[PDB]
Amino acid sequence: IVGGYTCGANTVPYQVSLNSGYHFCGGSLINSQWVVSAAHCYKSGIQVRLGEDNINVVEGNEQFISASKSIVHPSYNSNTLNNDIMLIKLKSAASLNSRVASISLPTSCASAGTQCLISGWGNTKSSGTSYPDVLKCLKAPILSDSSCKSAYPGQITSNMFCAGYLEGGKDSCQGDSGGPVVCSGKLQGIVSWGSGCAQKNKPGVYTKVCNYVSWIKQTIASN
Ligand SMILES: [Ca+2]
Repeated sequence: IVGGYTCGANTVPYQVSLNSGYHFCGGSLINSQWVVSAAHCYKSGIQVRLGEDNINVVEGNEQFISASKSIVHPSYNSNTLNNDIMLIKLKSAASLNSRVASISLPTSCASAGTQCLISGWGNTKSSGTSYPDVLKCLKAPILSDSSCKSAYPGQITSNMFCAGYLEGGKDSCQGDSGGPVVCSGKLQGIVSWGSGCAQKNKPGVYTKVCNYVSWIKQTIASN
């Protein structure tokens, strides 16, 4: 997260870190057994780390649970990033309390102008590289479809939305991939892609979670 703030420990209780020997992506806990992330975050051998603040220090609220299964969206296209969503099942149920909690799925899509909270452990620099140990947060609005398409001609599908600031300086970034965009207590987006980070006229692009609620529910019900 570039141009954000330190969230505070366990203030974003649905945020997970996906670990394969190291943090590589975010995700969102949606029930005791299941995490939503980006399909571009797919790999084998994932350990889900819940209750994290400093990802390099054991601080006392962590739950580390290996994944039993990953399900990439049936129509994910890794070239275009259309349908950039994946579900991960935990081998055992997380213990839920106020520091580790699921986030609700949307019942309606969010509109441009809605304020959201984007979070993660990704790069905090727009030029060059610095990875935080503690969770970072950014408040940002959803942008209009027309501004999003104008920013990224030929690239924005109906399964994507832009959020952030056209002036630059405030965005998600590498290492935030897969993490949440939460608006009014609902998971509306997944950190998906963008051109660089925090660049002028190049806002973040996010998977439009509301389009996937049916798929998520049916997949959970049968897996
Ligand atoms: Ca920790």
